[PDB]
Amino acid sequence: NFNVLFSTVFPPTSFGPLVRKIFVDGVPFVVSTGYHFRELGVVHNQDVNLHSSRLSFKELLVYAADPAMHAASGNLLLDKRTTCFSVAALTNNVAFQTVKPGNFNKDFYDFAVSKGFFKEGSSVELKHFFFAQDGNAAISDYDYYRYNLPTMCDIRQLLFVVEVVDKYFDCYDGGCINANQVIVNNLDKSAGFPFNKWGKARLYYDSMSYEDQDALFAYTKRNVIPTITQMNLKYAISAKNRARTVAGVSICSTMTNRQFHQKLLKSIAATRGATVVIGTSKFYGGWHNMLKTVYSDVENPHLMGWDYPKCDRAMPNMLRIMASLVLARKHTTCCSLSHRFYRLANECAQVLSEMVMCGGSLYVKPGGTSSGDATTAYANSVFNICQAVTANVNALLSTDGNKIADKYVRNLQHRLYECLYRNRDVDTDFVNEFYAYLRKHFSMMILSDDAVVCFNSTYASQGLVASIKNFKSVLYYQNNVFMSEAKCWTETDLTKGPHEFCSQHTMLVKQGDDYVYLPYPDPSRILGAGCFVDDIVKTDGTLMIERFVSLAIDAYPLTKHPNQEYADVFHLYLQYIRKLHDELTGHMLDMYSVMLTNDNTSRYWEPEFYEAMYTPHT
Amino acid sequence: FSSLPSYAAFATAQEAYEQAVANGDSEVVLKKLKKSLNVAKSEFDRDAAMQRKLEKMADQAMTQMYKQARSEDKRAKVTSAMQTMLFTMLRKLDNDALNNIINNARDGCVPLNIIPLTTAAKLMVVIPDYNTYKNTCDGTTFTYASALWEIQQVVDADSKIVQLSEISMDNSPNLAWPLIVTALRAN
Amino acid sequence: VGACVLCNSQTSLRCGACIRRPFLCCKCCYDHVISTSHKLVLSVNPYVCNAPGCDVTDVTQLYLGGMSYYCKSHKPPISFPLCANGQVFGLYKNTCVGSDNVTDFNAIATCDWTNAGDYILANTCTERLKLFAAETLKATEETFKLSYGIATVREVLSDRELHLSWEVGKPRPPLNRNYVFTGYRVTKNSKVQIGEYTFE
Amino acid sequence: AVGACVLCNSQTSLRCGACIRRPFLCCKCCYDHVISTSHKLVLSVNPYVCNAPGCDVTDVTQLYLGGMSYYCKSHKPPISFPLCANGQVFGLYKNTCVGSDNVTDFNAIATCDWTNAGDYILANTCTERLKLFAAETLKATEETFKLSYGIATVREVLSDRELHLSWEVGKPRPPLNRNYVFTGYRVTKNSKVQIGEYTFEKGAVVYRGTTTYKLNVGDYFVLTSHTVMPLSAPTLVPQEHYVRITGLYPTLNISDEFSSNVANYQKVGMQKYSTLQGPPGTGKSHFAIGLALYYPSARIVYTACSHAAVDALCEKALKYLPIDKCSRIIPAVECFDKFKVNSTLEQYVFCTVNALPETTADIVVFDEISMATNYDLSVVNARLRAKHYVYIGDPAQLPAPRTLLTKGTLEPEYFNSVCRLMKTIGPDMFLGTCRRCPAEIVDTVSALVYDNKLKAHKDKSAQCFKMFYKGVITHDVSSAINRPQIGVVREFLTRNPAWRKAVFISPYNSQNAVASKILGLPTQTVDSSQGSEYDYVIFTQTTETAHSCNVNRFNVAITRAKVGILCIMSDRDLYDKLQFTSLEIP
RNA sequence: GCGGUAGUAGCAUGCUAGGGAGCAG
RNA sequence: UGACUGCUCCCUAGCAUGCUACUACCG
Ligand SMILES: [Zn+2]
Ligand SMILES: [Zn+2]
Ligand SMILES: [Zn+2]
Ligand SMILES: [Zn+2]
Ligand SMILES: [Zn+2]
Repeated sequence: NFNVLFSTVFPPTSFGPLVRKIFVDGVPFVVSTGYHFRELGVVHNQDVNLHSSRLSFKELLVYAADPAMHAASGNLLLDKRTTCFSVAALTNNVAFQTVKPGNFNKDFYDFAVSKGFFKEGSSVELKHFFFAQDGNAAISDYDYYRYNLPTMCDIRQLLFVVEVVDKYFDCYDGGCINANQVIVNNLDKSAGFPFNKWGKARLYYDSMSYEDQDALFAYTKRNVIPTITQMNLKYAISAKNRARTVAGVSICSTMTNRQFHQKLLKSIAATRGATVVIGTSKFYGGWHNMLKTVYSDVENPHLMGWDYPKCDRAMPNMLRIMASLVLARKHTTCCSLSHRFYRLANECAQVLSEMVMCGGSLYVKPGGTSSGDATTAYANSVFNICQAVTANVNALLSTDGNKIADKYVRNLQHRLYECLYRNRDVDTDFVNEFYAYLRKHFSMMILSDDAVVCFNSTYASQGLVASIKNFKSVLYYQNNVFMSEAKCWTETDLTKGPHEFCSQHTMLVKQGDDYVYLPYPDPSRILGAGCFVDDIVKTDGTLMIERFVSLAIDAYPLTKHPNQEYADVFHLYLQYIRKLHDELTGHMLDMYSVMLTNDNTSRYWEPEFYEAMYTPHT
Repeated sequence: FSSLPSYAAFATAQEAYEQAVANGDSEVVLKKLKKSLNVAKSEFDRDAAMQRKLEKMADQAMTQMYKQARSEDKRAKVTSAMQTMLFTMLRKLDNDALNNIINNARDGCVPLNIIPLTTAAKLMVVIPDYNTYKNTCDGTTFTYASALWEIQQVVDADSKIVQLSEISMDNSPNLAWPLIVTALRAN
Repeated sequence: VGACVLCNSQTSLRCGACIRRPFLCCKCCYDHVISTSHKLVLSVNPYVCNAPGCDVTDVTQLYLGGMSYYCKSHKPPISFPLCANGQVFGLYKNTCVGSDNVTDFNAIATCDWTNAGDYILANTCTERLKLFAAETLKATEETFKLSYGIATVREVLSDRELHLSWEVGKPRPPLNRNYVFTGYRVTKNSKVQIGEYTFE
Repeated sequence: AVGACVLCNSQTSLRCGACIRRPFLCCKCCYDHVISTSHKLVLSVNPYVCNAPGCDVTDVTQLYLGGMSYYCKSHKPPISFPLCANGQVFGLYKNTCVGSDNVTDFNAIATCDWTNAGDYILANTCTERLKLFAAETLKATEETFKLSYGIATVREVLSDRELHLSWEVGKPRPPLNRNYVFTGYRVTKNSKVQIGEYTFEKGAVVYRGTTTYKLNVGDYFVLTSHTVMPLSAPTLVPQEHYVRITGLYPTLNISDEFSSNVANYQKVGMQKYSTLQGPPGTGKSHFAIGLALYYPSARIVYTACSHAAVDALCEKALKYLPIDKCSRIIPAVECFDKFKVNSTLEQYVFCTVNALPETTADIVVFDEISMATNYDLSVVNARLRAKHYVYIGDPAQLPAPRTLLTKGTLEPEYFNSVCRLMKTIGPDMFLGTCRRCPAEIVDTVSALVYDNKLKAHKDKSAQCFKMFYKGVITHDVSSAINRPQIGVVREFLTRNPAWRKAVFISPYNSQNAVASKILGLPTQTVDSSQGSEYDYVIFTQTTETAHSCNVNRFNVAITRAKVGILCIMSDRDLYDKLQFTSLEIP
């Protein structure tokens, strides 16, 4: 925290990797043997060999991923498009990227207009489209990092919010695992730079043995490996013209982060009925279970959401450090005390202060979160929990204690000030008391920065739990953004669920003999996904039926909506699926001389199949 | 399953069985043909049912080791490619200035963000618009980063050469305008 | 993926061992494949055993399995003879008429265009086979005229005189004005811009 | 991990682990080689051993295939599979293999641990791939044999030209001279650093080092070997006499200081490789130089088996021919530097087999083929590809350091590829043009070994003398001491004062070192002395062993001097044919 | 007449591998 | 040039387990 402030006085051309000349087989090299973090100060590497005869494999893999060699073999670059601090340029000419527009699906459009849709004055209309981008958009979108000031967070309340957050993250278990127990899905996706020039991640995951991966993991626990990171322009349907961007991390970072985090990361998405719901299926009657878990015991419930603006680009460094530190707190026995610090330094140098390669030339990334590693979806959740807790604390403190009626909350506030600005070490008794209070009056349900809160009303009305303005003030003074109160819903009733969570409106319906909650998406999104598609992916119906089955599955609850057209969407999808099937059979009958004899596929075009997915038995 | 040791025994057993069936001998002979053939099946109990699994296991092992050999060869190819890339791109270092400046450090440790700032022989400048071009790349030679650079080529987005005589106030809106100026270090 | 040249019915078979790979339907392709040395036939995918590390090439040696095509030396016990019932497996296995008169096609397709009988066979066929014959004439002329070496001029003398050599072991080409010689010069890697001459 | 096999060129994935070189073996021939030798070890993508925990059975038939691993009877599951079945080892590509009727020769090459003369007998009587395999096995076994000696630690230094030297414990001391060049290293605190290259001799250990260094405490010395990579290209391409001289330009202007070489040159323009049967010093240092101006349009390649014997090729190139079109590569050994180093593409290239890069040319010239083997020529022809080749030398000289020869000595034509084609395929060339030595040795060698191809050269000045002596032999470690010859050195130099301006010949140079304490005359070794000699020389036999008493060790030793040398054939090998002048021993 | 054992077949469940696709942050 | 996690559908393959049916052997 102190270093964050003290590092704003020093020139920006003195941070980053530290290089030194070493000799192999009589040949000079430049390698990174340390770093100079803005927060953690000088970190010196340990296992660097001043001399070496020949190098086998892992030394290649850690010498090629460094930015030192490429940077030293580059051309000095002065870029006047952005205020970001440039480093160098690898090739001779910068590369310009563009994003193609969408491809129409005229046949489905004609079938939709046949059934009397898209009339002037109707309620459901097209709003989501494949937006196409111009040329120099990648750099103009990377420029948005200019919204991340160096923020010095308050210390004496952070050192208590950390305790509360850690109390929240209690049930789960974590620890290091041997390199032969890791689990990876979709082993044929891209792997960073410059390893992408010779094959995807499967080739590196097969070329490397178990002892080699063990050595590479036990190596970074006592060293530092700065890396590079690529930037791409995504290709997906949206509702605002601003482009999206993803960042693929290098292979040597993921291949160690997996082994360091997998146990906890898999023990979180395997437990039902908690404050973090990553991994709870919204099918098979899971939405009702979640929404019943939320309404635990709150006395006079309301509902309260919020949404940070520029969540992944205004993240102050200190909060990300706290997130990583809390997520690496279960390592009580597996690793020593310096090992954890070196692992944290490696994480901070690989996914928080990397050398972004937006376009065709390197740059420095002042901060924020790179949404490509294996720990974003959980670090963001813990950051959200921290924000909520600190907002609540700030709300509870700043209230005239003369007018507090109860004799319990007043004493709690007294002891809160005592434990905040007077004590020096944690008091577990008071922390447990305050956490029980918080779960009694501020029950939360948290996904990766999208939240829903069922908070007491008669307390929040007199400022004992943060209503919304404490959230606004906390964001304003600790995130350098302004959460305008036009994107924050508030429901005064409970018989209808939260207004919007994960882009799914919630409806209370009567199925079977009782009432359950069903999520239904926005009809415009479904129609847009049906009408616009990348080429040959559908471009037509006959080849790829399995798109429409899943699309109809995701849009079944639309039948129960009291509005009319919202069920007509589902009926239109059903009829189109039937038409597609009975024309595919005709096509490969007429050109043939025979066709289908046994199908059993007649359950696709009738609701008996889709309805099964929203019943609680599986 | 066509040359097993019990196949000949089964063949002679069934030959005797059919010969005696054509003979129509005693009921004891009928039991003999119903039992010797029953044990002709009892030999094939394992003959035509165990090598059928043995061949499957052998094929599985053979394909698994085929895959292993392919992976092992790809490993060598990748190692060769990465080694040759390193030993080819290394020589761009221009070992004079770098070795001269490292010796000036306390124990040969300098921040990376300054090596291309002093020991790079080719500057590349990207300019968004004419008014910004006016300040930095003025004239045919300019100065930046405590040195003296000089212009040798000016291109635009479409990657075509444009001479400096055409960059005026009124001629600006007739160009693609991410101009890319490349310069060299003077002495 | 077009109508075949003898039956005008949809098909997906290309004679692989042939010269120009014409379109044939299942019946007429079977007729073409059973009476010549055409042992390679192509489709949306070629017909070789796709079990890991196979070595077979002949059509009749394969057998259909799952989403894979195997061979008698590599096939699992669930086999399916691709060549059976007088009709090789392929798309549109029903709408085919075929014809026993395929000896003309069988000869002309396998005809090396070396004798006068070959050109007479070209003169004795159907119109579509005439187009195929002309295409094969041009294909074989192309494959012939690059059966010599590359005329490497190594040194230079006075005009109308150079030091010309060739590549390794290839024979002597025709010298008359039938062939318009055209070389391409190299800087260090790529070939460009010598021009067109005529050697004598 | 996958390649072509030695005998069939079939593609398989097996390696016999009991051979020092581990060659790729074809399935059928792998079985053939594995049945009838001690080779019970076979390697593949996995090593075929029972990898059960705590098991050490290490055969091939002893194992059974079970599951994803291999096991013997002690650990096999009931569902198993015999690896050794159908008379064929179970490996990759079990259907693409032809085998070979020739497996006994492979057995003999593999089994014979390079101990006798029959070794090289087999090593030449085999196939081209088989013979290069034999060559690399010989290199590997010599590198594993010569490194079986101690580390020569020097703890104190008295002065130069001798050291207070010791070695490791138990390991014997290697023999004396320049076939035993030390290139030892030294520690500082952790690992080995520079010392220099030497050759240790008896004094007190005399070092005949080509380099210099201030030696100190603890400096140790070894005979450092390297990694001998396998040989890809065959030793020589198959020749065919051209119908026309292609790639080479028949030139019209000629310098005819070399009358008997242009006739060879035109026919070389027709044939790939041609070796000239040249007696010792028949102007052999002039042939490639004559070609250099006869055919000044071809990239002529100069090379010799030694960096010191390349003297003849590298001398006159800058005396007769132009200077710009020559280049020579020198690694970092001290050799001739009048050419330019690191100049790959040049019209004239001079180098030794050790440090030449891969390039392409038209004409190649090679010297000193007697001491060459198929490995050496294979390296050169794998380095450079050309259109014609020329070899200079003769089988009838002292061969390579065949240290593995312990029983009866090797035969001349049995040396390598070129020596046996000089006698059975026919001499591509032959010479009598030796303007170097008089009528004595010309007729001597003509009648003796050099197939009577030489004519009476010049004046027999009668300065060579031969005696009738007995002598006695003594041994110390690996050298010989001959005192009734070492005092008779002077008692023999007695009868005119002009003998001593000569050079001292002996097989074991310990006798020369002891005689230097009497005379101080220069010491000469006979192994590597070709081309470097003085007009008059002294030849003391010092021994009667076949190490000196072969057919051809003294053959070139007699022609060392111009017209006068000592010719004491006190050995009873080839004394009793020649007719010289003699006196009684005084 | 029952029990048990080994062969070939049809049926269900689960676990795993592999491919293709759709939504969410 | 194509990121990380998380749920869902479909097709195939293997394994196991279970159930079931049909010829043989044993008491
Ligand atoms: Zn740990
Ligand atoms: Zn047809
Ligand atoms: Zn096959
Ligand atoms: Zn062997
Ligand atoms: Zn065992």
